[PDB]
Amino acid sequence: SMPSWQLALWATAYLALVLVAVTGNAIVIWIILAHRRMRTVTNYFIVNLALADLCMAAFNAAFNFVYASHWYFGRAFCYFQNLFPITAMFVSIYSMTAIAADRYMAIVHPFQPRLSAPSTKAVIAGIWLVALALASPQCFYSTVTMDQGATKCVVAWPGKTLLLYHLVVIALIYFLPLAVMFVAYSVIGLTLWRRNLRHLQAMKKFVKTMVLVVLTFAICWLPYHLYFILGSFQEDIYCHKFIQQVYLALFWLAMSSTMYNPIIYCCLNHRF
Amino acid sequence: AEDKAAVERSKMIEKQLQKDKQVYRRTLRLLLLGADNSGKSTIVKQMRTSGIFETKFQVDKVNFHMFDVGAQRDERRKWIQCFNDVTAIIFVVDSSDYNRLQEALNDFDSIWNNRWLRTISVILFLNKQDLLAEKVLAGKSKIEDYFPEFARYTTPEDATPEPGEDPRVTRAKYFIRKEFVDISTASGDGRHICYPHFTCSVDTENARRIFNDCKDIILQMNLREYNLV
Amino acid sequence: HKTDSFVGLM
Amino acid sequence: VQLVESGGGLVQPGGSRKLSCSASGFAFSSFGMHWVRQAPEKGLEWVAYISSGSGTIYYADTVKGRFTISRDDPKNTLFLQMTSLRSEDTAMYYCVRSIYYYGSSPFDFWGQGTTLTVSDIVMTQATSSVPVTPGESVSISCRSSKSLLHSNGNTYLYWFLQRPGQSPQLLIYRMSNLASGVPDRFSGSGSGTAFTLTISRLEAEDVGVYYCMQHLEYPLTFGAGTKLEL
Amino acid sequence: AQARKLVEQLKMEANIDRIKVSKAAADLMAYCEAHAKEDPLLTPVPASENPFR
Amino acid sequence: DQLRQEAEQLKNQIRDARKACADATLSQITNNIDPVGRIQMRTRRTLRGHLAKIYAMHWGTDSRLLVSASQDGKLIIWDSYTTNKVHAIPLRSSWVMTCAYAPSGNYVACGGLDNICSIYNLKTREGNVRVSRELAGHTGYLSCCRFLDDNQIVTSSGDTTCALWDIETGQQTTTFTGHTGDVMSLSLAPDTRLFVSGACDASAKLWDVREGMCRQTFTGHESDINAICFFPNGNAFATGSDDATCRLFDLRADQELMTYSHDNIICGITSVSFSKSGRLLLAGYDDFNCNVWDALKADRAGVLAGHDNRVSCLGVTDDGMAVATGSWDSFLKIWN
Repeated sequence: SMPSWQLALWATAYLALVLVAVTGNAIVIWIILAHRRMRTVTNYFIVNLALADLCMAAFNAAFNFVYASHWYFGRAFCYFQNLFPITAMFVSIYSMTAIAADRYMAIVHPFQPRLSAPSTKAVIAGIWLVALALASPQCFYSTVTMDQGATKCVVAWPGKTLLLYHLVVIALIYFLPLAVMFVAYSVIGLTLWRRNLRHLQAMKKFVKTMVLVVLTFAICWLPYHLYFILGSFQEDIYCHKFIQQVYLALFWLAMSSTMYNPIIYCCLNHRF
Repeated sequence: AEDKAAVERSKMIEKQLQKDKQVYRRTLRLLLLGADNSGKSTIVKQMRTSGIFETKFQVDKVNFHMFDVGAQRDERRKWIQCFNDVTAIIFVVDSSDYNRLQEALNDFDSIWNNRWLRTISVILFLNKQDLLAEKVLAGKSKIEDYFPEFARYTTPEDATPEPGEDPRVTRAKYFIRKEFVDISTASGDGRHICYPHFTCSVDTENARRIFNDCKDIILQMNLREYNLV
Repeated sequence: HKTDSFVGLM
Repeated sequence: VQLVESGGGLVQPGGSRKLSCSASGFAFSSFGMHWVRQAPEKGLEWVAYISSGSGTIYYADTVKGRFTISRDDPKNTLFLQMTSLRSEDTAMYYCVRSIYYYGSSPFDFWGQGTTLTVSDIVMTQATSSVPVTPGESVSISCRSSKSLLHSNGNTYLYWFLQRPGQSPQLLIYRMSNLASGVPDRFSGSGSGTAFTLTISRLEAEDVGVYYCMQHLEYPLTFGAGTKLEL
Repeated sequence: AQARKLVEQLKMEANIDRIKVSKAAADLMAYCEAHAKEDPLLTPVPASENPFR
Repeated sequence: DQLRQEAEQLKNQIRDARKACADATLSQITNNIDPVGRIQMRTRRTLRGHLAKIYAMHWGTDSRLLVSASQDGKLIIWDSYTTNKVHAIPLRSSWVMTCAYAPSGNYVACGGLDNICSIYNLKTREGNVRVSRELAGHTGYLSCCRFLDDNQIVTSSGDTTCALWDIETGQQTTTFTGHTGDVMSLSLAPDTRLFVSGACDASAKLWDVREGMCRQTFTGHESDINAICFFPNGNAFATGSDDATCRLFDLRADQELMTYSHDNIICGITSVSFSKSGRLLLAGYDDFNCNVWDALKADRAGVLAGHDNRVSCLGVTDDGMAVATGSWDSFLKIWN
């Protein structure tokens, strides 16, 4: 696997992807800590999204490219890379929908306050716990097995658990965040349109920028999530020597969301 | 007297301070300003040496605390620093007396250019419009005596869908609004917006006009705090 | 395991 | 300021009795409340405690598990539910209030008392009976097991006086500080283990039993009591 | 009436006894030099003598 | 009708008497004095709990209890050593711009945009802090009804006047008239026999508490005087104004000795205080910084670190150990 002439073009992606995601996303979190304070509810969900994407640059992009390129067989390093970068993507998504529900309550209902520094940590820690509640049925089933590779994983059996768990993960981490991020940013856009050359240029740079961060969520996570029920749909082959190139194509696309959330908050939150 | 029982007192005081922070952050403070000819006390009475008067009223389960100031000196450049971090300023002007309408413009200009009121929106209540129509239907006193630029003013395209009135009532009342918005633009930034309204003596919609305009000022406090601007 | 596989994890 | 205590009477041992303490004329919810018993012709003894807000409830070892202290701040009342009464519980149970901030005067007001008849730092007074005629200087001394000087500079020592047929009243509360309503005849000094209450000129209301109480460790142990007779 | 008050006030301020600023500045030097060691902001106290550390 | 120019004739007799005594300068006499040095001060406590903008603090005479007022309508008495809340007094008015602590320690006063000075009883037998008096009678707001003599108070603003209420009776004993603008700050002397007072007519006036007369007036500034503070010997005082300058006057020479100004500073002084010795002149500014000025060399010895809003109140404690700074960020800070 991985010819070195073809390995470099994938290596210049994941090195430049982590160059954006370990620098441009970490530079958010000490602006909010030191240069600003912003210690109310509006920016406690941004530093948690910053802590989620800083964990996935280091623990799911550089680590899971070595095993993607195919030795580092840590017998408990597969226990770490089956819970914690998978909980980190379940809170890089569940903090996007907490930002999207806090901007709904700030625009369409401006008289009900949600700036509760006590209760903002019952929901920051409340989504970290449901992350470990749903990413754990694969962490406790990791068994390192190899032929000439570097690692492995395995699941139970009656194609029953691997289908029904991945139809629960795709129905609560893809569909339920997308069904509320589409209602939140539509009633936001309905309010900012039903209310001259300084505010319509502000709503075009706010609302139509935030409809593309919904559409870059709906098309960068669906090909990644269908990879894990791809081999349970009338094919039963993972062994085709193009699936190395399919996997890195639908993994850099999913880890592009760790790069977008910096530059969205570098265009309006950092420069302005 | 053990020091541990003083921290239990200090923690019991902070539990009273945090349940008074809920009624402070949820309430909306306002500031009435205006001269004596402006029907300011009538707006207070149509809502439901004392140096400050306070008025509470609820409009759709949202508390409003107006602060009608009185019993003070003529100069106000020192106690206006106290009313920074207020939700709005309700400035009331008498539209009828054109002799005292020019000093209502210099008074509004001093508020809008204040160093401590740079972030505060104004809700203008152009008052006694039942008395301005009679002073232009009878036509005895006329606005262009005091302002040289009224004769070069014509009504714009979209203006005042009234049920029925004179087109000189509409032409004059859009001129009184025009100088006030002119100070709102030329001597200020896009940090705070003026909100002009037209108000009679007995008018049961002033509490709804404050709610709709204070729903807008909180919306632009959120659009900058969430950086969506 | 024996001849071929591909396990690319989340 | 008033604290009227209710309940009490004769109880055969093995039964139960609830006590009451109806407060009037002060802000009851900001005051901590204690119970102090007094056996017949004996000294005082600390029973229970409930703080303002009912967050801290501390008992003595002879009543722990058996006695239960509560309060009801809307009705301004204070309770003591005793469950299986022994015959060491025949006493007069006082209802003393106490407030705790910097510069406060705790154990300042006591109640009348109820007679219930059922059918650690050791503080010892150096003497028990000093007969002195009116007009002379009297010194009443006491000693402690542990030093009462905490690291913050305070010396937690509380002098009292119980006249015949009355409730105790506070005299000096932190080894040097006179109470409200107490003349400048009463003066207190000390050094950490040895303590001395001096009365300069003596009157007829200065007689009674003088007590001392520490407030470092919470099972508040009194003294035996020094009686001045005339 | 309001002018005879300001004139009578300014005659009360006219006959105040005057001292030189050379002897008035030396009385600000001599107080700051004498009370210098009893000032914790100029000369800081050790951490044992300070009730905040 | 010859009074308008005989008054200006008198005001040139005063300037000729003030210039006849200005033989030297405070900068010339203190040229051979060694400087104080760089004064690094560290924040030791940060007292949190106020919901809104803190406008005034005042220390106690025990150098341990602070009182502080804020626009939510609450006074908080703090323990400076342990960061404890001793009392929380809910006021009847939200708008309060002065506070006080009695030198006995039994009373706190407060006043504001209601025209009343409210005296509160801290040593009540009933356990709650009750209002003892509501001193009414002063037309216009109360800026510095914040200094008690022992059981008579002195009040300052609104009607351009200062008063000398008697708290037992609740009535004015002496009304001090003579300011043209609103009177912003007062400072009592150590002997409690004189008090200096600054107004928005750019003039500071000494008054006698017993006689009721303005015995001196000082007209050196260019804008409104916001703060005033006596030297520890009562022969000098300091005024901070909106012109970003502090000036040190002298009572026995009746002129201005030294001006504390920097070209970088363009914001007004909100609060001035001295050290226990009189060498430091701590000044709080419209921006978020306090400066430490050498009062003998007109040099910035140091700078107090940041608040996040306007430093509004400043007071050095009676032992000289601590410096307390309160601002519009709802935070008091104790420095050292």
